[PDB]
Amino acid sequence: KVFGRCELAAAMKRHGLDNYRGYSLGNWVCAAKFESNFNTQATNRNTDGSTDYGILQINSRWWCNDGRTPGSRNLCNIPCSALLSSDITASVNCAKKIVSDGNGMNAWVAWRNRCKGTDVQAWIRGCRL
Ligand SMILES: [Cl-]
Repeated sequence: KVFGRCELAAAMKRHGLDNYRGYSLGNWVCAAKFESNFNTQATNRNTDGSTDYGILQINSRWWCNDGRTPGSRNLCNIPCSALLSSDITASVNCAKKIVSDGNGMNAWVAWRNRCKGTDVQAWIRGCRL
């Protein structure tokens, strides 16, 4: 599924991401935009042979099992294919574990390079939330 900006903001707000560990909704929408272009079906292969999955590009090296990342952890205890669903529940619940692991949203390279220190509330402007 390819989300609209406000559609995704509303879905993330309903799943409890607005101000989760102090990150306003704008931060999550901005990260999703640059990670996946709001496409739940986004996959990208890393140099290490790991693969990034879904709207928040969650990595198979640490977070999910794709059956092809040797020696990897499955710290969200899900198949990576669960992260490609039109329902963002699995992506959001895993993201909550990631952002809680000590480095906050710095875990998302596109958030650090394209969202951090910007006016992120611009991403939820005009939305009915
Ligand atoms: Cl933090």
